[PDB]
Amino acid sequence: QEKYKDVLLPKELTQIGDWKVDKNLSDDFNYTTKNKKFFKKWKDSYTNDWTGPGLSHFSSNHSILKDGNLEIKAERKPPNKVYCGVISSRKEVIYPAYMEIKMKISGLKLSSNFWFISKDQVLEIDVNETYGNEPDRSKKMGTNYHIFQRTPFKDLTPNNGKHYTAKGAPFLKDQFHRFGCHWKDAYHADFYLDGTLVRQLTIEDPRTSGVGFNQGLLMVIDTEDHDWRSKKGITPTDDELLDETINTMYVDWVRVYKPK
Ligand SMILES: [Ca+2]
Repeated sequence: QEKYKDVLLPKELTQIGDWKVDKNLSDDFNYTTKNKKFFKKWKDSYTNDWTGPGLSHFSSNHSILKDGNLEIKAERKPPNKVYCGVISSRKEVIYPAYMEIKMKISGLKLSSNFWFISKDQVLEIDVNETYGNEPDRSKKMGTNYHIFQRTPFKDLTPNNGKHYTAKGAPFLKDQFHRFGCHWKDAYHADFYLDGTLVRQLTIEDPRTSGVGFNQGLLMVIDTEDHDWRSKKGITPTDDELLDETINTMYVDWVRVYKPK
């Protein structure tokens, strides 16, 4: 069907210069299995041995290659936990870059995620987070950034979450959409939904050393049970996890472009 190279960049990016592919962080995921080429670019784990948030248990076995998609799976981990698929890049992205995934999010209460995090887990850009179950929120591209204090764990930049509907406000679970980030410099990023600009972000860094987003970030493609939800009693049921209609997040392609 579709290769990521044939899809035009947003006019806003082409107004700025020519762009080339970073092949190490781009994949059509058209492999029939997790082969040598898959493992050259990707690891079928999180960036470190964190097993994940809330009732999440990150699982190498919950990422599948099938029929031109990376499929991100979820299964009951008895008694009350959720095996969550996760892949992350071996190579880092630094500004300026355009990072975009084509995905059909799950229909589960888990978050369907395309994000970036520095090795030391300080710097986080959320290009997309969506809860697939939500009558309203399943329609919303969820964009955010976080600068974390690690030792006494604290978000130094909470409440930066902004939600955007696609044109016509469809349920995002019903079709492939593109979730894009133009990371321009240490303090600026533009977010794009289906190639259209939805957010002009300026980063506010309150750290002693306000250098902003100046580190290499690793790509993460995952699904997660978020603790604030499962603590409110919002978490997939057994029948939901088994419902082949809603239990899978599909990634047709991911791409990362650099100036030429
Ligand atoms: Ca594909």
